[PDB]
Amino acid sequence: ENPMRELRIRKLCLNICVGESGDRLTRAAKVLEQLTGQTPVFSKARYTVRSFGIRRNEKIAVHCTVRGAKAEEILEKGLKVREYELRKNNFSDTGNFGFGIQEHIDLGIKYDPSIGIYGLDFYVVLGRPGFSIADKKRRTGCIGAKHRISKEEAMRWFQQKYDGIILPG
Amino acid sequence: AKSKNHTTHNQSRKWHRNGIKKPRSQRYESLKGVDPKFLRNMRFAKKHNKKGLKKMQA
Amino acid sequence: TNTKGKRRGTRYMFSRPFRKHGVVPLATYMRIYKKGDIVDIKGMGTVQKGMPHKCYHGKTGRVYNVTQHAVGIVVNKQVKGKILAKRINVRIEHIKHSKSRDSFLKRVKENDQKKKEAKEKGTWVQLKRQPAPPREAHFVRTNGKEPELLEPIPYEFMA
Amino acid sequence: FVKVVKNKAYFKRYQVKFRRRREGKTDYYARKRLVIQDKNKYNTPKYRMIVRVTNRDIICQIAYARIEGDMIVCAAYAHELPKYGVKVGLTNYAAAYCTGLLLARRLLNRFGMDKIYEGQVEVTGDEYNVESIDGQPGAFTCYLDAGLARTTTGNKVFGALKGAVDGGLSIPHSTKRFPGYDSESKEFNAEVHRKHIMGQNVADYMRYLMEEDEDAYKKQFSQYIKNNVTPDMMEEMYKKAHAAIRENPVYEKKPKREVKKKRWNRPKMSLAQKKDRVAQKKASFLRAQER
Amino acid sequence: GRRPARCYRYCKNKPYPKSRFCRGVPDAKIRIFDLGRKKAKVDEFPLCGHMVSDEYEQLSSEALEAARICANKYMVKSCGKDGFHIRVRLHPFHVIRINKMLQTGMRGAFGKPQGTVARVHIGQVIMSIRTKLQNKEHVVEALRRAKFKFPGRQKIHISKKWGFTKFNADEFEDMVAEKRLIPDGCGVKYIPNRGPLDKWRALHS
RNA sequence: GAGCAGAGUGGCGCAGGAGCGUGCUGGGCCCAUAACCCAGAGGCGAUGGAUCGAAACCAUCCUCUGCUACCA
RNA sequence: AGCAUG
RNA sequence: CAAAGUUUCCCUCAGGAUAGCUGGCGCUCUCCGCAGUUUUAUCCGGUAAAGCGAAUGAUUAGAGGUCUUGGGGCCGAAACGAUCUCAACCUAUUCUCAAACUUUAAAUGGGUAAGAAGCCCGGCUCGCUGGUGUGGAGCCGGGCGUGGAAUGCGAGUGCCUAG
RNA sequence: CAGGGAGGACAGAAACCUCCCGUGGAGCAGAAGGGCAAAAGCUCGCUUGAUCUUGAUUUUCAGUACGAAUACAGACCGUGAA
RNA sequence: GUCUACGGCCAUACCACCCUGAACGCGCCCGAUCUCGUCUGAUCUCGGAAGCUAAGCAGGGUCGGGCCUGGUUAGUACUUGGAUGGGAGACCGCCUGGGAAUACCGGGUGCUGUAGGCUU
Ligand SMILES: [Mg+2]
Ligand SMILES: [Mg+2]
Ligand SMILES: [Mg+2]
Ligand SMILES: [Mg+2]
Ligand SMILES: [Mg+2]
Ligand SMILES: [Mg+2]
Ligand SMILES: [Mg+2]
Ligand SMILES: [Mg+2]
Ligand SMILES: [Mg+2]
Ligand SMILES: [Mg+2]
Ligand SMILES: [Mg+2]
Ligand SMILES: [Mg+2]
Ligand SMILES: [Mg+2]
Ligand SMILES: [Mg+2]
Repeated sequence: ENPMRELRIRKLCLNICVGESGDRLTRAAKVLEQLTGQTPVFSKARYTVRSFGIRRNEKIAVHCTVRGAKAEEILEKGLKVREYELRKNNFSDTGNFGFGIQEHIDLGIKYDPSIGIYGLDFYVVLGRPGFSIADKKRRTGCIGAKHRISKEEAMRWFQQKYDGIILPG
Repeated sequence: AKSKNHTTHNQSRKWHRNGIKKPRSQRYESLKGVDPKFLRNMRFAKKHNKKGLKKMQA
Repeated sequence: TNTKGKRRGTRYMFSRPFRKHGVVPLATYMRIYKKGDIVDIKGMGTVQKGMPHKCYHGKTGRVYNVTQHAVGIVVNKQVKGKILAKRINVRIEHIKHSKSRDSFLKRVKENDQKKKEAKEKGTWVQLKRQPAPPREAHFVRTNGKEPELLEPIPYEFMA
Repeated sequence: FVKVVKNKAYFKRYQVKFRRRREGKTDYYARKRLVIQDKNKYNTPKYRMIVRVTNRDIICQIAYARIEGDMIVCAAYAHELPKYGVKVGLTNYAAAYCTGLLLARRLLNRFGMDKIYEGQVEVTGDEYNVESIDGQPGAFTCYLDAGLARTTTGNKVFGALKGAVDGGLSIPHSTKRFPGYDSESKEFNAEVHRKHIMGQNVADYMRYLMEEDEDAYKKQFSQYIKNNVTPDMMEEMYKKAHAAIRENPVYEKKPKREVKKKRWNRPKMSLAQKKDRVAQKKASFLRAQER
Repeated sequence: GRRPARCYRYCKNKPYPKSRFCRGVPDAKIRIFDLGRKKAKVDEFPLCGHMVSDEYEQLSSEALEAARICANKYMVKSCGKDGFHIRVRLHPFHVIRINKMLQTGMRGAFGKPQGTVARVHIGQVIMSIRTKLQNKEHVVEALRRAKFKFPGRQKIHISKKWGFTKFNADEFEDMVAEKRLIPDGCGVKYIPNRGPLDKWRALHS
């Protein structure tokens, strides 16, 4: 088997959408900063929804992306929290999957009352060597048709690497 | 008291009664409207042309 | 009364041909234009600078002044009962060379060549162009098979 | 379902970019702004210094644009530096400087202005620009073609530019993107540029890495160890390379070789061939259907 | 209370459709163009009959609806309730304008939309009937009765094609047997020899 | 026909970041009803568009109300 | 100071 | 000899100025040049026509699909488990259109050229441009007449000027 | 870019995150038309060529003027490695 | 035969899927000390050479979609000039010249300039 077809985690994307701006949003940013080990960035609201209580250009969410050994260890913590239990539909047809967590203390981080309780949103994107030509500058190209990752391949990789279980539905 | 507004009825005959004459042409044309820098150099060249006369004649 | 706008009625005149929008090819900029050349005017909508007036579009002029990005060209314009030869400034994009003069240049070069030839030899050579001469007498061979008979078909209403 | 976007109408109204843009090779905005000669210059050539950094070498060319295609008057590659002594490191700042200098000297030797306009024999790192001397033929002038590369501070295209400037071409530039310009303070020191030209940053890396961990040192430098070049030899060997390039800048072509004319690809199939292929497929399918 | 059709029976003005410039147009009187048994396969209605126009003029939606009603009534009476098929092949898109008086005169005399008419050319089909081969005289008589509701001259002509298709009746069975034609309801689909042969083998298996 | 004004809680009305007096419902005082007192519920004529956001802005319509349609 | 009715 | 009710401006529309159409007086040449014409080359265009199995905007009709949603339901607590379905949706087709739509695209037509003011050599000037008496332009000297499509015809130019 | 598809705790028809398709189906102050995709759009950094001056030309046209525009030339500047 | 650097004409070069790639090369690929830039060395910049044709890329293929060029549609539609032609008209025919476009049916699927390589 060719070595350059091995699946790998390009990056793990974490975000918390608190839905408003100010001290709670800063607290959530501190949550995921202490979780990962890098300063996050704030996302703004693009429209204005009176029922949701968000206005245009209002900072309502915070997100970060982790790559490498830190990504794999944080994903391991998240899947340990979710006891390696994913549905069949949790996997995107393009080769990715993700899940959420309703309480972030379960990850194994100390609670400090000046921060509180927040829920996370995990989303990993699987890779394959040579994917960087799609986003490189000088001679950009596609990534081929055989070289692409499918839902079945992502599921099989998950269940053989994290020796997990996939429940239908 | 309305009257006619616009017309070009008899105009072609009025024009070809004396004929449609093409613009008059001459061998040499005026040097107006051309680049001032290029004119300045041309004038300098004409002014100093005199000093190669002996070599030209020889 | 219509308006006196500078681009009135140019909707299709200054529009790009089908599947030919976008970046301008570089050979047009890379052409060189001496003074006295004959030039065909054609406006191109991609570039809005140095655009000729719509009355000169489709006309042919003569270069008299070459500049950084444009050329001064003398064109003939007919107004009422007189023709004025007036000077305009047109950018290089709206300009192409004319092959009408190139044909005559090739012919004159060949004419001088054919004059210097067949002159030491003493023979006479035609140089002028004569109009399409009437067909000379010729035979038509019906070798075997005979011309088939053609008669009009009966009418019927196809549709 | 979902409405298909790429259908017959889409394909028959599609309009493709230029071939070079499709392959990603060129940037036509800068191309037009950089290669076009002014009209009253009347086909006077306008020159470019192309600097392209590849994964394994550096390409430097001097060219001017013509309608039939770009005409290249001189070319100097980094892979011919082993002739002059540089064995390894053919894609660093020092190699970029050396190949630029080689291109400049080769062009000067071609044009016969190589004795005049010696440039910087002893590199000092700071700004220099050749000044055309009166009486003698004027200095050669060209411009930098950076391509699609990000022209940020400390770039090998600017290293090649400095090499060519020391060689003796009059390329307009500023000492703001040379490695050594400190943005937060807005001055430029030349000794750091000299270190980058001579490979002292690479040498310091080797010292540091072999001091910390020999496994990582060997992994990061294996052909270096093979060509037994140490951190204490790089300044001397790069100076020798500069001197050799300034000595013998001419290029001698590799001799042409006989060909046995062996095709490695597949020729295009013919009309009757594919028609009878379709006929065979139909016959076989009908035979199986009957069977 | 509309003007006699002789006021609007000639193709005098440029084609003038209901668009974002012409608004406020009342809807046409004819809203159904296909009727009879239109769920019938192409196999069972071979005979076709047309009402070919003989003048370049305009036909009103009211006239089109009246002729449609007359033809349907006679066909129902004669060929049974669902033994035929009628297709009106004219759609009124040209809208006519009326300058309503009562005293401004001809000052600002541009009319408002009144109704819609259809511009027709020489040899352009107005109506078509698709039915059994035995009902030829019934079709001819139905078209003859529908003729009187239209101004100008028209003529009844029996088409050489098969049903409401563009393929000749004599060769229709040959071609459908030889598998160039795939029936697809009212009409038929012509199968060329230029696609991928996967479709060819799918048809042949 | 042209100009013009006006459509909003059951009825009459106010009005760029849905309400009034009256009506209605529940409970109080009274032998009981109204009056009086305490609470509550109830909805921008239609369409499209400018706008971060409109019942309010801009056009077209569905009604209704008023003013002119003179001179011989 | 307001206080109608059966 | 011989017209005009046309262009632009004016508190102008029953009037003026202005250009156009006209006449008169001449003068510079003649006894190459010009043309309400064609031919040969070369460009220009978006009308007629045509098209909607191509974009935009209208538009009739049946077909094949699917779970993508909603419903009539029924079997079932139920269940994307399932039945007919009506539907929208997707896919090939089909009928009819567009002064303010278009991939196409005429006929008639609008510029330019058909040489002596043209070519081919030699040299000088330049403060412009310049890797390079490089590029371009201007100047002096010389050499080549089969006046390089058809047809027709004497041309040019200046004042004054009425209606 | 408009939009569409498949996923992710609250989160939903609509909040934010990720991948894929996406010839412009978006946007470029305003009416319409034309033009535009490593841009003419979106986001950043620096700035004031929206500055001083003589001529030539185009548009309406009488080949008058205003307005608007084009190609230069001479200063002094901005920006970019150029 | 074939590639790389810069290009010209900008689909005969595009798009979808499949097969093959000797050597060079182009690549993917290994790390952040230095220059440089990010929430993230993923992009960009930099220092390399353990591995690989899996991907880009090149050549070929599909009774492929598209594109290009032909035939048919068709001397049909339309149209210059003409008649004391027809017809109540709407319109039509003839004379004199020019002359298209879908559906349908074939064929083809990048040429090429400058400089530098590989094919001992
Ligand atoms: Mg008048
Ligand atoms: Mg750039
Ligand atoms: Mg009319
Ligand atoms: Mg006044
Ligand atoms: Mg009078
Ligand atoms: Mg038009
Ligand atoms: Mg038409
Ligand atoms: Mg840009
Ligand atoms: Mg990396
Ligand atoms: Mg590969
Ligand atoms: Mg492969
Ligand atoms: Mg094909
Ligand atoms: Mg080549
Ligand atoms: Mg061998």
